[PDB]
Amino acid sequence: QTSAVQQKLAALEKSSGGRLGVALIDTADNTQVLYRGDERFPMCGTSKVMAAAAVLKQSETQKQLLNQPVEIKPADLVNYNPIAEKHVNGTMTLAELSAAALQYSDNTAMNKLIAQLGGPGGVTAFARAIGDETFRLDRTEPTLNTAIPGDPRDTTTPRAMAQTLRQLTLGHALGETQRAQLVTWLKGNTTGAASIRAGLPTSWTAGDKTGSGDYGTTNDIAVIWPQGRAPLVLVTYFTQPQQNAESRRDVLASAARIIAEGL
Ligand SMILES: CO/N=C(\C(=O)N[C@@H]1C(=O)N2C(C(=O)O)=C(COC(C)=O)CS[C@H]12)c1csc(N)n1
Ligand SMILES: CO/N=C(\C(=O)N[C@@H]1C(=O)N2C(C(=O)O)=C(COC(C)=O)CS[C@H]12)c1csc(N)n1
Repeated sequence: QTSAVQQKLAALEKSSGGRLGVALIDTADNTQVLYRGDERFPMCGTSKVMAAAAVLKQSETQKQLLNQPVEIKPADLVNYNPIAEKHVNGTMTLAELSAAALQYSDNTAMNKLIAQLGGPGGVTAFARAIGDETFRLDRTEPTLNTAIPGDPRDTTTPRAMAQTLRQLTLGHALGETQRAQLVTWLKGNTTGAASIRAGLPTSWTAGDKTGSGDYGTTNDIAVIWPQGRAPLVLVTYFTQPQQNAESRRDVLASAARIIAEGL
């Protein structure tokens, strides 16, 4: 079948010139709205949530892990290091690296999270451990953001990512203290105002993690607390056919607005 919201998302996609994937979970009744919900999309920076969560999980059995210093060398710097660049020849704790990766989308910080987990496969193993059989991280930063059409590397589906984000932020995939830390980090994101959040009623609160890459790949995943109602989880992925396509955060905002209006 095809619902009204699904029809509106289809119209948005057609006018956009790209491919749109959406997954909503409304925890008020556990109902879902999917659009290309089982198609694979490049995650880009949205994968940073899985890496941070995996390190939080490790910290459950090490009350001091988040305070562990990690050396940042000049050679470690990649293509987007707004926080790490200030700490070259110094150190950052895993908590600092998690906050930098999530709230500033720092790619060098993400690489340190991946390294702590033993490589991209370590992040994938954590995803499997919490019931996500779809997610796959294959590369480090920044090549995990190449976003080449058809490439299965570093992809997931909207359905899978929404279910996992729910488990992490609203469920029991993490311990209570760790879940609160993850939510606090997401709510403090600095990069998300033009994406999902731009399509929501002003009064609503949210935590999100953006992603972007080649092929005008423009992503966002969010946990939303609408004013006076049970939280939602929303994933919006978008990618385009030309390598040099422009970013389209307005498409994500439009998708979120359609979703919000349809509740
Ligand atoms: C080889 O890697 N290529 C990247 C890339 O590093 N994407 C990563 C990603 O996701 N990040 C986000 C992100 O979270 O969206 C921002 C956020 O940007 C700002 C200013 O907030 C900065 S770029 C980084 C890329 C990005 S766009 C494009 N053509 N390529
Ligand atoms: C000359 O371009 N250099 C880029 C680059 O491709 N940036 C692109 C661009 O502008 N985009 C926008 C944008 O148009 O605003 C956003 C905004 O947020 C999202 C989600 O797209 C994310 S980055 C992407 C780059 C990537 S990493 C690095 N150090 N430089």
